[PDB]
Amino acid sequence: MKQDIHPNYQPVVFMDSTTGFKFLSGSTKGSSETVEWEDGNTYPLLRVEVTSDSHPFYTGRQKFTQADGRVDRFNKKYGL
Amino acid sequence: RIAGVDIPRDKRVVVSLTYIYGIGNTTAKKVLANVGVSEDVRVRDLTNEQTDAIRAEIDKLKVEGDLRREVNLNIKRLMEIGSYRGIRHRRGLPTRGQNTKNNARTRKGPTKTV
Amino acid sequence: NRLKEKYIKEVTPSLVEKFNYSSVMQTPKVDKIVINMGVGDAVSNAKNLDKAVEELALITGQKPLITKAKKSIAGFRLREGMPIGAKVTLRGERMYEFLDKLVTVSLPRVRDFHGVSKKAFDGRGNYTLGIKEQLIFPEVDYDLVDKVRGMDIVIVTTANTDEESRELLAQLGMPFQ
Amino acid sequence: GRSLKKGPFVDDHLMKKVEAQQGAEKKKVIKTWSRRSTIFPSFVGFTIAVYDGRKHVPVYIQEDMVGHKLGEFAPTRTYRGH
RNA sequence: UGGGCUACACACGUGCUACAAUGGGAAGUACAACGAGUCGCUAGACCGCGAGGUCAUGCAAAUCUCUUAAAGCUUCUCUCAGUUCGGAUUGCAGGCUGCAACUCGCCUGCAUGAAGCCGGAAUCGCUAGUAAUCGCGGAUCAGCACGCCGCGGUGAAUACGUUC
RNA sequence: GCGGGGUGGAGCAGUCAGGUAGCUCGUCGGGCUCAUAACCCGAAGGUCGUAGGUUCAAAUCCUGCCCCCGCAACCA
RNA sequence: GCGGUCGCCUCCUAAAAGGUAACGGAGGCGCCCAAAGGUUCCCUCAGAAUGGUUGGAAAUCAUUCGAAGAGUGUAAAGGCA
Ligand SMILES: [K+]
Ligand SMILES: [K+]
Ligand SMILES: [K+]
Ligand SMILES: [K+]
Ligand SMILES: [K+]
Ligand SMILES: [K+]
Ligand SMILES: [K+]
Ligand SMILES: [Mg+2]
Ligand SMILES: [Mg+2]
Ligand SMILES: [Mg+2]
Ligand SMILES: [Mg+2]
Ligand SMILES: [Mg+2]
Ligand SMILES: [Mg+2]
Ligand SMILES: [Mg+2]
Ligand SMILES: [Mg+2]
Ligand SMILES: [Mg+2]
Repeated sequence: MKQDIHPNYQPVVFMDSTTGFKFLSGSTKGSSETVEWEDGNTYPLLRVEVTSDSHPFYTGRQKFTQADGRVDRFNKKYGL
Repeated sequence: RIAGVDIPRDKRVVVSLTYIYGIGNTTAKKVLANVGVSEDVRVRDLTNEQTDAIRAEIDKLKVEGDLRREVNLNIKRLMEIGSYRGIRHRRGLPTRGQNTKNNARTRKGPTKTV
Repeated sequence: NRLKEKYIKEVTPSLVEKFNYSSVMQTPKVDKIVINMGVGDAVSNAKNLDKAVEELALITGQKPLITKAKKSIAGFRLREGMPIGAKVTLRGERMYEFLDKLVTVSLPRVRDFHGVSKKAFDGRGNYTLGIKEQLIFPEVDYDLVDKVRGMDIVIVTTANTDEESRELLAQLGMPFQ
Repeated sequence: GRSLKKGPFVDDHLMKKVEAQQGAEKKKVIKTWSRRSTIFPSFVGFTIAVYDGRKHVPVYIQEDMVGHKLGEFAPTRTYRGH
C-alpha cells in the first residue's frame, strides 16, 4: 500500500446507542472517546444511534402505526 | 443536532427548536415544559443532559422526513383518487375555495403577462 | 475482520451445503468491490470533482483513481481525457471492513430506507448498489458536503450465478426488498 | 366541520338505495342528485352516477374515497385552458 | 332537484395586511362614545388549549347584557435576522349555523411558513380635532365584510403666493 | 461556374483582429389623453443558417453542407 | 479566346515484374512533434449484452462476448495486435 497518499485510516469500534450492538471496523474518522475490546485491546469508539439492529427494516417490525382508515377516523370522530 | 437539523446556536432554545421542521412555537414551549428546561437559555448554554432530554421528546414527536412523507402521502392520496382537491393540487390552483379570477399568485406562481 | 470471519465460518459451510460443491474451492467469495462516483459537474468546475474525490477518499480510506473520458462528447460539453468521475478498488481486509460498515451503518442512514434492490445483477453473479446520496457513511460528517452526490458500488464475486451471488450477499447481510 | 354530535350526513333516499343493494352479488349503478351525501364503507365497491349539473357522472367508490362528499368527485365546470 | 352567478394564461379599479425596533412577543395597569337585545342580549359558575359547550342569571331595558374597547402607560424579552418581521398557501384535527359547508360559509388548535427589504412612468386624499392612526356599534343577517353607515380614543405638518 | 449574403419580428452592427451578443424600427404590458397619434415607463424577442474541426474559449478562424440574391453557361 | 492547369505525395486508369498517356476518375502537400524521438520495462483495442444516482442513445463503473470490425499527428495505398 502506497505511503503518505492514503487518508489516515485507523481501526475503530462502533456501538449502537439505542441497542448497544458492537462491531470493530476501520474508518477514516477518529473518535476522542475510546473503549476496550476483547483480546485486551482498546480502540477509538464512534458511537452511533441507528444501526442495523436498531433500524426497523432489519428487525422486520415497524414502529409506525401505518396510519388509519378514513372511516375509522370518522368512527372515532362521531363515535360510530 | 437534534432531529438532524443544526438549529441556531445563539438563539434562545424555544426559537432554535422552532427552526426544526414540524415544530411550531407552541409545540416548542410544550416540549420544553415537559423537559423542565427554561425557555430563555440559548442552545449553546444548554447542557448535554438537557439536550439529550430534548432529543427524547422530539423523537417521541413526529417531525422532519416522517412528517413530510405523511403530508405528501395525503396530497398524493387526493390526487390519485381524483378528488376536486386532488385536481386542484395537480393544476396548482387554490384548493380551499379562494377565487382564481384575481390573486391566487401563491399557488399559480409568477405572473405571465401573456 | 468481523465480516471475513462471518464469511469463512458461517457462510462458507452454508453455501457448500446448499449448492452441493464437490470441493471447497467452488465456494463463491467477494473478489473485489469497486466504488465509482460519476461527476459530470467536473466540466463546469473541477473543484466539484476535487470535493467528490475528497469525499470518496474519506469514505473508502484509499486515494481514488480519477477516471478520464475515453471519448470527447459534445453533448455533455466533454473533451476526451477530462477527469470526470473517480473510483476506488478494495480487496481483502479493507474490502471486508467497508462492506461490513455499509451493511450495518450506512444503509440505515439512507433516507426512507426500505432495503436494497434484488434485480441489480449482471447475470453472472456480480452485484451493484446505486447509492443515491452520500452523508450515509459516518466518515462524511454530514457537514463538509457542499453539494450532495451519489455513487455506484459494484460488488464482484466468484459466484457463477445470480442465485449464488444473492445467497452470499444476503448471508453477509443485505436488506433485499 | 360537521359537528360530532350531528353524526354524518347522507340523504335518506341515497342511503336506502345503497342498503337495498348491499345484499347483492353484483352492484348496479345508482343514479343520484345528492351531492351532499357523505361516502360510507357501505358505499365502497359501488358505482354511483352523481349529477354534475347536467349529467350523472359515474364514480367507483373505494375505501380511499370514503369520508368525502360525493359531489367533490364530480367536477362541475370544465376548464381546458386558453 | 342540481349547477352557475364563486371559472382563470391575463389587464384595470377599490381596499385589507405587510415589508419591521416609532417594532414583534409575555405580564400588569387606565381611560370612551354611538348603538342592539325576546325566543333575543346573556351575567355567574363549570367543561374545553381555543373556537365554543353545559347549567343558569338579569333585562322588552339611563335598571341586565352585548361591553373591563384598542391604541396608551410600566415592566421583561427579542437585537436588525427574510428574523421571535410577514401571515399567504397547504395537511391535519375540530366549533358553530343550517336539511345540507364538495362545487361553496365563517371560526378555532396543531403543523407548514409563500411573496414582500417601502415600491418605474405616473397618480390620490387631506387645511384641525382635520390627515394619520386605534379600536367600538350598527343595517342587511339561520350562518357569513378587509365593504357601507355611524361612534369615540390619540393626534400632527404645511399654506410664501396665484406664474403654471 | 463566378460572386454576394444567412445575428431578435424587419433592417443593420459586431466578423478582419477569439472572451462580453448589441443599434434602429417594430411587438407586448402599463402610463398620459375625452379618445387616437406623438410622448413617458417597463418587458419580451436570437444560443448568430446548419454539421464538424482549431482553441482553455468560436457569432468571429478553418471545412463541408443547405438556403436566398445577381451574373454566366459560348464567341468568326 | 474564356475557364482550368504548371512543382511534390497516394490510389484507379495500368492490361497479376517495372514503366506507361489524355483539359481521364479521385484525394492530399508547401507541415507537425522537445515528444508525437531513442531505449528499458510493461499493457491490448472498437463495439455489443447485462447491471448500476445525477446520467438521458451516448459521460464514469463491473462481468461476459468480442482477431481487430479500433488506433496508427496529417490524403490515400501498403503495413502494423
Ligand atoms: K372560487
Ligand atoms: K384585483
Ligand atoms: K377597470
Ligand atoms: K378590501
Ligand atoms: K418592546
Ligand atoms: K359552502
Ligand atoms: K351577522
Ligand atoms: Mg418549525
Ligand atoms: Mg369564498
Ligand atoms: Mg333552484
Ligand atoms: Mg358577482
Ligand atoms: Mg430589515
Ligand atoms: Mg376646504
Ligand atoms: Mg503487365
Ligand atoms: Mg505493374
Ligand atoms: Mg507513433
